[PDB]
Amino acid sequence: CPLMVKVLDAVRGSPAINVAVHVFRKAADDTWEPFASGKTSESGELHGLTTEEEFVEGIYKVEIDTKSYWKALGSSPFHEHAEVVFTANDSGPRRYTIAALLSPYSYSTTAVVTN
Amino acid sequence: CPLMVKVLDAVRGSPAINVAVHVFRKAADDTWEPFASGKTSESGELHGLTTEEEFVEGIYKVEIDTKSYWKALGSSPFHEHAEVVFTANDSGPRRYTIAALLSPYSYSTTAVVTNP
Amino acid sequence: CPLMVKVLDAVRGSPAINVAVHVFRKAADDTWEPFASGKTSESGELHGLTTEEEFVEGIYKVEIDTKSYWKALGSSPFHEHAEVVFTANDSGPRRYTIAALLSPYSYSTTAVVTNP
Amino acid sequence: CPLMVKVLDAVRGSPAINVAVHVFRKAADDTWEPFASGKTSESGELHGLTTEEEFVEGIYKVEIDTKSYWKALGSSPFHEHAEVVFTANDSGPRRYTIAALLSPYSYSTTAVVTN
Ligand SMILES: O=C(O)C1(c2ccc(-c3ccc(Cl)c(Cl)c3)c(F)c2)CC1
Ligand SMILES: O=C(O)C1(c2ccc(-c3ccc(Cl)c(Cl)c3)c(F)c2)CC1
Repeated sequence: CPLMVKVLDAVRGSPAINVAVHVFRKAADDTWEPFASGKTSESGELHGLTTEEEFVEGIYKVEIDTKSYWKALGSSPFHEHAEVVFTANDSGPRRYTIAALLSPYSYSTTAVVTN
Repeated sequence: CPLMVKVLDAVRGSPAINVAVHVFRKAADDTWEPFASGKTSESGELHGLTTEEEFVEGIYKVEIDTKSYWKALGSSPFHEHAEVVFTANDSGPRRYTIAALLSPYSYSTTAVVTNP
Repeated sequence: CPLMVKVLDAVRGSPAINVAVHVFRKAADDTWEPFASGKTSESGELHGLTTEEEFVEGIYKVEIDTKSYWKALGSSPFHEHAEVVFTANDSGPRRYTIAALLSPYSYSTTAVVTNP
Repeated sequence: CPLMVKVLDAVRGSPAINVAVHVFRKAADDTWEPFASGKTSESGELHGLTTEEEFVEGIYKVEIDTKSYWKALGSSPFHEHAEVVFTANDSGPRRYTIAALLSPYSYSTTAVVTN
């Protein structure tokens, strides 16, 4: 599993459950091409987005649908979504985790790149 | 000044100086139109992006050019940039500050919104 | 002003106002001695904690009273407080800003250090 | 496992490995009483600190030895350590994860409290 996403909620102190996540890859013409998608689990995690075969080097965008998340909780949020854009490079380690911590007016994100 | 950006550097314990910032506004046709740009000062602050008159209601994208910042420091970072996308001024004019904290493999951003 | 604190609120998208801050200094006997205290203003900023003369070399603890802040807003938070502990002025006088971002179950803090 | 700690490194984009962590419980006289300790694993995680039996309600402090961590990497850090102080309450969910993201002049921490 080369690409995982984990999302936490800083207001409730819990995983962010049932958040839609869409991943895109940058195409040669500079447009965003759909690549993978899913909803986070009870543990705030999304696995099995892709295989090693399909996950080639390039620029990827992970879009997290935070607006729908907050509204479903009755909270008015600031952002239209949260977007994480990065380069996958074969020289570095091969397993990528994109982790995000959400609040209504703020978010933080880090990368954990292993083995 | 209705739209400001302030950026700090978590590795140096200092303001993030000379960070390029580009702002876009979603157009009636649904693509990103260039709206304003600038770079942070020695205090890590960017003022004078726009005016009250020109900063009308819309969906704005503030793109903080984190990769160019780290690369100019000779460091290889993870992200291409940090984007903050939000609806602005839909309840009348407000003043917005986007505050950010940068590390090579992480960033945090928050918004400070003032005014009736 | 050689020691300042600035605090933002991630839930309201605003400065964190009326946050109590207590600073302690480790004493020759190795316990925490009270050093200074204050509360943040409407801009989320706390100035005037100490003076250049009194802010000598040592190990300082800046305790940001996050629980009292959230409880005064009628919210039940997780942490008792946020502590930032650091050696100061060991290479001569510097100016320090401790910047923090608060949510009910999370906080972030960073330091900005200026001067030769 | 009622109490877990997970530590990440924002400079390298990796787990924070082999970081000493000491947990204390507040005693009736307001002093900090040693409770549990360990070093984070290859995945930045520390498990098996305590049992449900010993983990009673009260105030706890999780001290992370970040200074030693950064110095072992050749980096001069700002903090003497990172401390996370919180109340364990039986009314809320029963599994606590304390997560921390480290940089030399900064750290962030959140709580993930589940089932
Ligand atoms: O398996 C992981 O990576 C976990 C994790 C631990 C810490 C965080 C976290 C902690 C702090 C910040 Cl600022 C950010 Cl962006 C992320 C996170 F999002 C996830 C423990 C769940
Ligand atoms: O002018 C402000 O608002 C200041 C400020 C204070 C705190 C931060 C800060 C502190 C922590 C985080 Cl996680 C974030 Cl995203 C921002 C910040 F970026 C800037 C004091 C400089």
